Amino acid sequence: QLTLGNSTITAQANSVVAYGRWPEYLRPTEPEVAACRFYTLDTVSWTKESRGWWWKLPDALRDMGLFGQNMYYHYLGRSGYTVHVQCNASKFHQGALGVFAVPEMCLAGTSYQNANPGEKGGTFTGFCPVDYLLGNGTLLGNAFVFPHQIINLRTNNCATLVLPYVNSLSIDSMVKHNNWGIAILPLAPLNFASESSPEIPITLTIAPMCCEFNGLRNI
Amino acid sequence: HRSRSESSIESFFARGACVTIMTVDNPASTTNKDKLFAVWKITYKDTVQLRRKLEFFTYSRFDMELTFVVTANFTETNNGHALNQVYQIMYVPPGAPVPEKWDDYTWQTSSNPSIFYTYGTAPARISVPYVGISNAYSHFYDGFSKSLNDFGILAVRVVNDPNPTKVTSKIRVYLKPKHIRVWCPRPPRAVAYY
Amino acid sequence: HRSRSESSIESFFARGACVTIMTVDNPASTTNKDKLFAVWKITYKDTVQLRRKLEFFTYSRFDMELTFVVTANFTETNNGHALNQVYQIMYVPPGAPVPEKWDDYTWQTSSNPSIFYTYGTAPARISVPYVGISNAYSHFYDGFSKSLNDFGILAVRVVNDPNPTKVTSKIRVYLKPKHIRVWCPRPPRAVAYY
Amino acid sequence: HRSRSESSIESFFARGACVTIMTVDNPASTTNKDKLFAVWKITYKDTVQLRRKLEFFTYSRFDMELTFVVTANFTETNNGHALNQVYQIMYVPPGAPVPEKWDDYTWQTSSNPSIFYTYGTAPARISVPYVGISNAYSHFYDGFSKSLNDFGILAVRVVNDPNPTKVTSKIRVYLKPKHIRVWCPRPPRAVAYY
Amino acid sequence: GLPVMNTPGSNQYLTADNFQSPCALPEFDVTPPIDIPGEVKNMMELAEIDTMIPFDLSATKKNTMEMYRVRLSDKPHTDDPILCLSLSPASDPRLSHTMLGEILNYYTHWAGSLKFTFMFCGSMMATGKLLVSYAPPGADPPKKRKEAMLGTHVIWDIGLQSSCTMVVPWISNTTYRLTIDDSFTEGGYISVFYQTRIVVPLSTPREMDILGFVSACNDFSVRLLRDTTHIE
Amino acid sequence: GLPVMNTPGSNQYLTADNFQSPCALPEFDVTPPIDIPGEVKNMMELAEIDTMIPFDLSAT
Amino acid sequence: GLPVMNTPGSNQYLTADNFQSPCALPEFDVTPPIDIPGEVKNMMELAEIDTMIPFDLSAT
Repeated sequence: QLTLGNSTITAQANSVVAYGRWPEYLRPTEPEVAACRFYTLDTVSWTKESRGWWWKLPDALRDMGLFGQNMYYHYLGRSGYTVHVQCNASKFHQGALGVFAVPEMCLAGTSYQNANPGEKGGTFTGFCPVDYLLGNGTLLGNAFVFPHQIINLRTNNCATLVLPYVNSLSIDSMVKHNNWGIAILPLAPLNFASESSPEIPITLTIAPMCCEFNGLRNI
Repeated sequence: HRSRSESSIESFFARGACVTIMTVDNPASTTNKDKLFAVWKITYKDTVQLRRKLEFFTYSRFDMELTFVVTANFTETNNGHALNQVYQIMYVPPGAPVPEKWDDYTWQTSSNPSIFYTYGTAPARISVPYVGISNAYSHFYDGFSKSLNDFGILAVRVVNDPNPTKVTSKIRVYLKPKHIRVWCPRPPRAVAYY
Repeated sequence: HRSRSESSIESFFARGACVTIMTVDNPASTTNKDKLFAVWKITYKDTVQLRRKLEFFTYSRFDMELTFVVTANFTETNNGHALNQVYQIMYVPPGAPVPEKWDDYTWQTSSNPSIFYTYGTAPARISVPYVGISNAYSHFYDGFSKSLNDFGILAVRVVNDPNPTKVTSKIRVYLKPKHIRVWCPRPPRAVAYY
Repeated sequence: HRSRSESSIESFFARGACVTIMTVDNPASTTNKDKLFAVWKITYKDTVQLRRKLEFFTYSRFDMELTFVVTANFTETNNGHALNQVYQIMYVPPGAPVPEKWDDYTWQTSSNPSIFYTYGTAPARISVPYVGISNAYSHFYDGFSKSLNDFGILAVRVVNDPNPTKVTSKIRVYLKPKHIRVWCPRPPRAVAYY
Repeated sequence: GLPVMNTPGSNQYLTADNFQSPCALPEFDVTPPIDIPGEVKNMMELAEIDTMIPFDLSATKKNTMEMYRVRLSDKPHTDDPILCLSLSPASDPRLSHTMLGEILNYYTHWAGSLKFTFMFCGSMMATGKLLVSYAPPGADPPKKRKEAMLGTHVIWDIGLQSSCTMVVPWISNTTYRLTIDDSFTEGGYISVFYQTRIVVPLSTPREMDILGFVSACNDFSVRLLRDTTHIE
Repeated sequence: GLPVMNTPGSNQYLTADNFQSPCALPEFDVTPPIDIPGEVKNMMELAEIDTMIPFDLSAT
Repeated sequence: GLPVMNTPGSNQYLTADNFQSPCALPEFDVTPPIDIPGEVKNMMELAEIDTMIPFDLSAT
């Protein structure tokens, strides 16, 4: 049970701090608990046919209350994250997910309505980015260079990524530039014993860390 | 005992390689066509080797070391004995006006640095420092307006006056990125994508 | 952390820019017209950029760093193979006699410094020190006789003897004011006034 | 009192001697035949003197000091006044692709070092370090697959564009092995065996 | 005064020198670096990252996500390797795309120890054993379980372990072995054998998957850049 | 002796260098400065002066 | 500045000089020597070895 403000998720596969750098305050504001909640996005049902799901940050949290109303009513904004994927599955389900935190994730198969979906996330394909190349024109095998983790449904079912603020500028407008990108890809397709539940849910849980906004826009 | 100091960023990247072949020519005294001043916007996205080597990473900070190899040839059997051509090689920094004529003020403007090269001597050479607004170049941009980092432009012409020889010339530009740092490794793009 | 050491007087002003294009020519052996020695009185009031940058201030003390880029061309199809021209570039200090012939004594006089330039080598170069009667140049003078500061003159000719080629030449002069100080800022003149 | 420091390995071996004469030519504007880029695999087994001096020993570690003497001549009575040729002299290290065309990428590739030489200046010069997989060259190998040490290749061409002159050229290559060590002396081969 | 004599090798452009060049903008305050996370010092730091091996390059499975995983069925088990993999990176088609074939395709000489991690993407209930065998260079690819067991092997009990790691040691006469030489085809093999058929309870699916990851070890190294990336 | 090898980028005129140049009048006693009031060191010292804004640019 | 006057015997290739030359591969880790037995320092060390004399050079 976590302690971040109003929201608490029951979490029992250890944290994978991307690039070995913890998100730290710029050396602004200090939202404290204003936005540092655990915004549990909607769950996506992993099935035997699904090919992938791609979210983008902070675009995913563009409607999440205080964070959404702080990144949109400011001008400069920086914040790390603590993306946390959980795939609730029983002992009779087999599979493996790869969670990749793709900085500057340019899924060039690009209108702003196609590359910034938001809470819905997206879906790769075999807008239809190619899963085989991760949507980046590059073989999926190399994708493991990106700070990632593997959720194998016989050793663990949760994966935590601590994403720091990675951007060419020390602080950038959160409404235009998507620093990171979370791509979940089935490495080994789901399979299960007969009559078991045929679609296991996956829940992301983003917790903005060390968020700082500068500027303001009235209203 | 091995070293490992040959897979360093500077060792991997600090290799000169031709990035363009700018064609100019000294107009004939008949003035059939005016000077063909050659203008080329500095961009690494035309050489497969350098681009591919730079797409292993997201952000980079590399200082350029341009160098120019000048060659020329008469287009007619008659020699004409044109006295050694003098080439003006102007580096138009990022944002400055782009020359549009062989007699535009931009050639004479004070801001744009220029090199004067007499055909025959050792190759010209400059070193454009890290010229960028942000704190690191970006080869992949996930944002939208409201990548394509501007390094500047190179405009080359022949200062000499018209002579009835039609002396064509081709300046080869070699770019050696030095003092290069790179962050955020990425998967390498296939060689067919360029 | 920013610098502010790019808006300094020397950084703002110490930029070379062509101030004139002096035309000379080697007379043909037919002696149709004698040598066209080119004489130009050093003045910044012909370049818009330098003049405008200097009119932000009332008084200035700037040392000049003249440099000469020499180019030439045959005017006839026949080569004639004129051996490399030798140019005499004489700096007539302020007040000295102004040459009026291509064979006047002023070329041979001891006082006037001169440079001898073989067409092809690195550009000539001198550095006229702060040469003025007063203690600072004046771009705006409120007095009357009983501005127009005299920096000197530059006279260039071809030492070589007549040859039947009509080798025309155009010396471009680049002036880079160095060690420049400026006092008494003034409103900047519009760009249409020059 | 005598010295004996003239029969040292370096004194005995460190003598420059022509190892090849690579023939190239600037194609005529008629394009009768394309550029004759000259490619030569660095090997000492074509000079009797150096080979014989090296066969006194089994294993050797010698650094090369290649040097290039460039000469050219017009093949036709008409001068054509071709502007001074520019030669690209590329050292293709051991294992890299061997150029097969005068416009192949290998000329523009980043890995292969290259020298640009304007006909007339001081001779080009490089120094290929001890480039070998093993810890010493081997002139006699007693094993079998499943000698012929690879030192690299030298490929030379004329960067200049076609000109109707047919300017033939012959680059003489001089190799001076420096920092040379030798082990395991052997009987000297007769001078008829080569 | 101070006379100077120019030497051979002057007025030339050797594209390997570091002679100082004149700054084009000597009065420019460059934007300082801001210490972005994730800096790479040596390209070897990219090799060490465990990328994925495309085991199955079949005409149909290729170009998709089906290439990277090998199916461990529960039917024939004809005492032949599940997968045999050559230990010559940058030359093996199925091992020359894993960020070791992408860094060793820019160099000519390599000398280090690799590291293969096999992960088993099956159910917790599935139990059995596998046999990971390493035939050193100069040997032949073992083609039966007994011969592989007689060599240098590790028994991988998938029931109680999910990933098996094997560090191929660096054994070679020279200090650096050429990357792409077609003469040397005995660089050693790593093979996987069915020690015991898989046992699963109830209706648990028979078909399962195994993934491979190939990474460099901390003592890897390369030499003599090549850069053969042409386009035409 | 003391051999010297010229490098690429020689015999050129880069209009940004500060290589020393030979004085044309090396025997001249330049008039000394007399410390006139109102010296400007950086052009920013001209920006800081509060100038006036032309709010109404109407045609008349 | 620092003017330099070139001397006679410049721009020449005397095949006996040791003027430094630019390395073609300045980023190469050469394979170190491994101390093989049987190194020769001076060619005289080959003369001192007692070879054999062909006393009878008869045609047969």
